[PDB]
Amino acid sequence: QKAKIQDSLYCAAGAWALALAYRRIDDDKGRTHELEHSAIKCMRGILYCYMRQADKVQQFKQDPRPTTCLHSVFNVHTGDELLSYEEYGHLQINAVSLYLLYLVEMISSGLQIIYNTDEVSFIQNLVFCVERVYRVPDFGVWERGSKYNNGSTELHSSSVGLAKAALEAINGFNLFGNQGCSWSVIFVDLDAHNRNRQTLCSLLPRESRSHNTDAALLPCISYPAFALDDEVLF
Amino acid sequence: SNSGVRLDGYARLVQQTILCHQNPVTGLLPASYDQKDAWVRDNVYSILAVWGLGLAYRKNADRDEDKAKAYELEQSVVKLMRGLLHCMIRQVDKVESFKYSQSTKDSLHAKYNTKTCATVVGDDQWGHLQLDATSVYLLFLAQMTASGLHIIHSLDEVNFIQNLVFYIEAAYKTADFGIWERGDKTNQGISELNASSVGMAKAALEALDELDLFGVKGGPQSVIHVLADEVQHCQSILNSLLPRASTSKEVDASLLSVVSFPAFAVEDSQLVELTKQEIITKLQGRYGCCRFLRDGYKTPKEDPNRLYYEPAELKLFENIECEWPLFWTYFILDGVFSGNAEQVQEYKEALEAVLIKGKNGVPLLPELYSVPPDRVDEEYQNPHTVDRVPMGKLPHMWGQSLYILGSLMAEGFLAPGEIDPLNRRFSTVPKPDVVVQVSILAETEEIKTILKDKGIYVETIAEVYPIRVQPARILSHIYSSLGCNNRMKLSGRPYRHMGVLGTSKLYDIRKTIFTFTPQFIDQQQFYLALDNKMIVEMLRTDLSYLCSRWRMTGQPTITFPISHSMLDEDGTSLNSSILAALRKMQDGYFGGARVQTGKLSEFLTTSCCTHLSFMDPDFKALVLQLKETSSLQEQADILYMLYTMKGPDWNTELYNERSATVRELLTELYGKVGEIRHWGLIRYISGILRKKVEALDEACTDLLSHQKHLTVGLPPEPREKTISAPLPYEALTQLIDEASEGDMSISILTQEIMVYLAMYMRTQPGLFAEMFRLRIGLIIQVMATELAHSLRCSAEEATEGLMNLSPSAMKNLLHHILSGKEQWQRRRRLDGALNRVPVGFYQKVWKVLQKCHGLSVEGFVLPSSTTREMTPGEIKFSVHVESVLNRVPQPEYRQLLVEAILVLTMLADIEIHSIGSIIAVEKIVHIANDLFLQEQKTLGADDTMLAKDPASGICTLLYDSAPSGRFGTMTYLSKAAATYVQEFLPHSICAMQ
Repeated sequence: QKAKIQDSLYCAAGAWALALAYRRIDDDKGRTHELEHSAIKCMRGILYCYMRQADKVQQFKQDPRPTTCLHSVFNVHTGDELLSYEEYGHLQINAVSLYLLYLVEMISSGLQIIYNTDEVSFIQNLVFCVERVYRVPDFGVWERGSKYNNGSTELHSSSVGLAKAALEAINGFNLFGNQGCSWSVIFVDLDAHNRNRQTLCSLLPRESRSHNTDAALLPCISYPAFALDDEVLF
Repeated sequence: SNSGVRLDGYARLVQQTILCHQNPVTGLLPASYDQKDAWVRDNVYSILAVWGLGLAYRKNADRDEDKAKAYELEQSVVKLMRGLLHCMIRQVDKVESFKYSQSTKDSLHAKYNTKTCATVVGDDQWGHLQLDATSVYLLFLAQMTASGLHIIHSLDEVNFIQNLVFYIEAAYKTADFGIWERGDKTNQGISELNASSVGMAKAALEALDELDLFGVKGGPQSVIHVLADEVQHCQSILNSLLPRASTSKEVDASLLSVVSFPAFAVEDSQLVELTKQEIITKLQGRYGCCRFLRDGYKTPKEDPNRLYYEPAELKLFENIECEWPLFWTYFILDGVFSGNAEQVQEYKEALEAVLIKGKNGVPLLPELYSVPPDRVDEEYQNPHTVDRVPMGKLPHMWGQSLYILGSLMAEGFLAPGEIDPLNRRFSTVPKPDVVVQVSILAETEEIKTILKDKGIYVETIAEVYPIRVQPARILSHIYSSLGCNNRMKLSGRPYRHMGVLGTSKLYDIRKTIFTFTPQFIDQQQFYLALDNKMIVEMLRTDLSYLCSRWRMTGQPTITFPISHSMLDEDGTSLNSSILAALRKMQDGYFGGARVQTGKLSEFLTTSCCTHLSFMDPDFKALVLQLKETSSLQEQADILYMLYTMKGPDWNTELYNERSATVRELLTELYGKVGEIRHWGLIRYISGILRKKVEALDEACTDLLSHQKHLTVGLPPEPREKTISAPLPYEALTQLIDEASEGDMSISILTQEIMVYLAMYMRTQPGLFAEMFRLRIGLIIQVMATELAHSLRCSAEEATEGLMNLSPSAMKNLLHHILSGKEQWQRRRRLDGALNRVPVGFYQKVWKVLQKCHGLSVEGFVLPSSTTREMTPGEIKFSVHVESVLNRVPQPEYRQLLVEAILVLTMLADIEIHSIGSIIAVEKIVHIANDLFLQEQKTLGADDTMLAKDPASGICTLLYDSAPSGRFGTMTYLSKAAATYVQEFLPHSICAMQ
């Protein structure tokens, strides 16, 4: 019954890419729309699972701690929480950053994901939570926490890079697409992005305090993120 | 612009009233008040105002603000639609379980919770069966999809929609709790058929006939296929069930939602006008129209904290019913839609007064108005005079949304063609005519040569290689594999028979044209097709039925194969009846349709073609005796005995080279008998193979549609449970089997006779008038006695003769006995056996019970207190009076008590007084018999014709006497009634007029 968020996001990416590839044909026999849906439905399911926890977002805004963080594993059949904080931690911001960046990518390519203004407000508060990534530690993408695996959290380069990319994409972007007005945009504080960049540009050669190098840095400096405008450092 | 200001004001009103409770994450609004529960129907009706506002805003494009507002409204509607779709998807197991054996415990819950989309009420504390809610859901989903909105999204959702369509297609033969979720007037945990349900289900099926749910970009794999037989059956049940509300309700205000803008599921505009006049006369008030007569909702009595009201509602709810302005809004919608302008103005003026202001001077529509407890007697004595007070949910989402939509349409900002892109407004346009095309095919070369010799030009089965002809069972198996999913555990459409309207249209499978013969002609399914006269007449009926409705687009096509079974005894020429029929078809007229004979290729140019995209790639001594015995009837008896003792499926080992089971031998015997056309053992073989007449449930429901009761077998007291509600095919088959018991022929005879009455009712609904209950066993005994009297033979000889007749012979004899045509005692016997009573008999009985303390029928008693519980138009009256009057097992005595009650009612009409005592019909008829005997003795009659009934003590001459005349039984009955009245009067007479 467990279901991760990153895997669903990547499956939606594959479906969207296949739909885009099929878009080159005029007579699709009703196939491009199906994959475009599949992407829409995956994004909407992730959004609904996140919206089911609003008090968690409110607590994250005030005192960001692993005990007051959004869950990362939900039920695959009912969209319910499955594992408590004492067995998984659930402190993963890379999934949220990837979700925001991918939502930006799909809307820019042309899609209809966000319906009401309440969803816009929730996305804005999610961006508010993400703006303070550069101070809180996280368990990382590998959900172990560190090499020692003793339930300890530490700052990770990949997470910071993904958050910086998401903030760069969500800056001034219109969530309503072409059919949008001036009251459907997302505002981003510049000082948070500057702090994230300052925190990234100095710890980038390594992965973390306990990791000299990690394979998880590859998505941070490749296709999904592209958050390293340094060339030589890359 | 002024129009922009008005649109902004309407949008502000909508946001302040409905959209403020959007309930994000899920998108399902609460049903007002402190309920915290979501209703599918309520939310669907509430979203109508938002959809209309979005449609109006979309027209004023080219501006960022207006485009954003329209986009937001459309996306809110889509979010609500998706939330509801997820809610219904949560119960795929329940839907799949309901798909087989329709029961109240297998249907999805009508009450759904708020966010997190869970179930708030279990399966036994509420009525979780409301076809109206899911039906209006489907209809409005189709309407919005046709408008341009994208709601249905995946192939899995398409399969779920197809499964739910299959689930809802059986609404015309199932009991429902209704829109009010309370069944009939008395809850008592009962449900009954409702016109609204079936009509709106028919409309939903019609709307989704060929809709592409993916929009213009959809392909052949994202379409919904709905058959036309269910739609026509629903139209039929609506036509035959709309002189009133339902079986128990004389009139219901929700009937407007069938004959108005909601779903426009009605024809014969005169019926619509009559229904509107009736509801206006019987329901309209000073603050709207009441839901229905005798309703106890929101009353100052009957313990509001209670359920399952006991039957004591003679006056407690009469003339004090609450009134709902929602039906007033429905009236304004109906007026503003079709062609009316002054009606809209007058109804808006009436409705503006009953409106109650809210916060910041916002209009609000109260749920209902209730009568104050103090002013109850004044309202009872002076109806519609007292003043009511607001009550219920003050911000009624349904009524407010309907009123907003009506105001928007009346103001001209919206057009009738926007909310109805499917053009359902013209459903009342008369249909000019339809031409049906038929094709005659020959199986072999000899048949084709024979028809060529007789001046008939045809084409054989071969030489038409691109076209294939298959039986309708193959087509049934084809449609059984529609909407099948393994991940969702969906079994697809259940196997069912296919009518004429399904096999008529052409089908394209694997780029090949497929035509299918009509289902009836299958000789293996049943032996009804053996008789040629039966064949010609039900072909006439089939042609009539096809040419009557033909609601499907395109021309029809009928393929007729001429088999080897209707040839003459010599097997060299066609029969007279089939030859006359084909000559009539060649002349362009048969039955009540115009027909043009031609080739299949010629008809292929224009016809109804459907593409199925979903199929793209001592025992040995007994055996020896059976083998060697003559007298094929004895052979059938031996086969029966071996099957029942030890031959259910065990091989008989009759042959040595190949082992053939008992079923194979039975089939071979049936085939051998079919060529000799000897009706001596066909019945036993049919009973042993347990063949059941196709569409038995359809016959049951069309018989029960006209407020009739059915009964199987000869009646004893314990068994023969009456049938009052439609039941599935399995339950019906089990009931007829248990009624027939070990006879095994009573079952098949009952099936044949009942399908015969079902066929006759549609053709002539005049012979069954003034019937209330049909008892199959009694009419069986009646025709057996008639055959015995005609042949002057024994009961056994009568039974064998009855079995030996042809199906056309049974139809002719039942038609004859139904007309009651061809002594006086015999006629009285037939009348009593079929319980024939005059139409006004029930009003007469009700008046007599009102004017008398009771009636004694030589056993038990019928109290007069039942007149307050009960009404003349109630079927409860029918069942109670019939049960009271059938205690005497003598048809003759039954007719005697009918005429005695009639003369008693005439006397009570003559005399203006109160009897104030119990009157016995038995004493009256005994006194009349004694008077007749005395008159006969005085006149000079001797003892031989002064006979006595061995079981009733009534002279035979009394039965043989005509009802009218100087010496008729009527005068003696009136004299006896007058003597009884004088005996029960204070030594005088009180008869004046």
